[PDB]
Amino acid sequence: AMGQLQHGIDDENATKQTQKYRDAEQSKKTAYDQAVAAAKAILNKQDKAAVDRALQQVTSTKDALNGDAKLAEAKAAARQNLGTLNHITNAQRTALEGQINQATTVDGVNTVKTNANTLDGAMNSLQGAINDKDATLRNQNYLDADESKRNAYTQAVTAAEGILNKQTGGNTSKADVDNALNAVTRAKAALNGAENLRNAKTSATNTINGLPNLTQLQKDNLKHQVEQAQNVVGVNGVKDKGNLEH
Amino acid sequence: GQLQHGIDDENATKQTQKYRDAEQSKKTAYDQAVAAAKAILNKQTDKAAVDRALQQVTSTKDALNGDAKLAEAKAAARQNLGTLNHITNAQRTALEGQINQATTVDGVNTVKTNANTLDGAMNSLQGAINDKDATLRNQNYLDADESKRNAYTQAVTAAEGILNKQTGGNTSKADVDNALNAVTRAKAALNGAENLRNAKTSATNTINGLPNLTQLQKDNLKHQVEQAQNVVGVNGVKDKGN
Repeated sequence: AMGQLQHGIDDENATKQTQKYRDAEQSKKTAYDQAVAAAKAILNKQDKAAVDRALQQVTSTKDALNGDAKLAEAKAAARQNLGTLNHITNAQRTALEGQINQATTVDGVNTVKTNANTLDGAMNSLQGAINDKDATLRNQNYLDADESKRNAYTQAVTAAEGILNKQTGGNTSKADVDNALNAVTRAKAALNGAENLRNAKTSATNTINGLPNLTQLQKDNLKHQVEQAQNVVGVNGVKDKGNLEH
Repeated sequence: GQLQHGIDDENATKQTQKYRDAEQSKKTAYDQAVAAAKAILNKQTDKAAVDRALQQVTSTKDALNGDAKLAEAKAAARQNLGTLNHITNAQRTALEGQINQATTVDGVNTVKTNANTLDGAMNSLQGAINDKDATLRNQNYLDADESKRNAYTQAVTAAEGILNKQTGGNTSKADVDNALNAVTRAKAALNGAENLRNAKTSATNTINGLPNLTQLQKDNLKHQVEQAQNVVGVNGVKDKGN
């Protein structure tokens, strides 16, 4: 079998380039490597039985390489983990599931498992950023916010909801999810209804105080009405009432 | 003013390990707190909202737990290190030092990975000399060239010195492998078997030609030659030629 042994030696580099070897357990990779080295030495010496024992060991350690078995295990682990991500959309899930099935190395799988958790984490964040959507919309801070600001917020959440919908949401990327998240955060933190009301009450109060058609107590009444107003239009309604008073 | 400080201090915060190794949620919570802070600042012409925003940048920042993550990785690494049984006390001590010096979570995990692969190489090296006694008392070794026997004995002894948990030094993974390759190559190099066959053939030829015996008195000495079990044996029958 002299030739078979030479074959085992020739196939070393090739075998070492394979995933079966690459991801095999260290000890198995080493045993194979040591068998090849042993074979070379034995082949050099030329106890024909020595050549066969050498061949047997190269063939045995090689078959023992279990990188492929380790790949199946890794993929199994990834699929198990993927199913625990409650925030990614179906489209995102199938893409990940696909990348898991398409992965050729243990490192690739884990990398896919890593991106899946990151993406889910981001989706979770985007979901949290808009969990107070309805409440924010009914609040005076949103309602009396500059129209451009109110529109920016409604838009942000709209986009967010589209990305979030598990049934129709596409395979949005991590970068876009983050872009969507920032959109909601900054748009919401921009709502200035609270500030518009404070300024509204100030200008309305100062304007009333300076009106020529009002007695002082009439100004007090109106000023108090401004004080109790809960929103901008409420304030301006009082101011107008003051301008028509005679 | 206090809020802009917390904002202009975001990057000097993202460089730190406490941020980089913090949980994803903790990191984003911080980034978004800053994003909001800027916007909340832009809507000013509600100073409380400026405090609330301040409180959030500070709260989220202090929440960053990259430092705890590191301490966790270290504990894990040390725990795993204590489960290895083949690295030498010297290597173990060196590994512990590496765990202490590490400054990032990935740095710690790399030490754990190296520790395990080292322990593996060590175990493989041990397995390489398990058949030492058997080899030493075998004809393939005994009749092997002087230089080849030395190579195997040098490689084995060197390996045993590397393997002793109590006396072995802090041998690197690569050096463990070289030592391993030396034993394997040296043992496979033993040519006592070849020397014997070379001697039988050499003796047989000498036989076939020595002028003072008989096709009949030495067709059988050749037989004795072929039946010898070692080099001295072949040599033993040979002088039965002069």
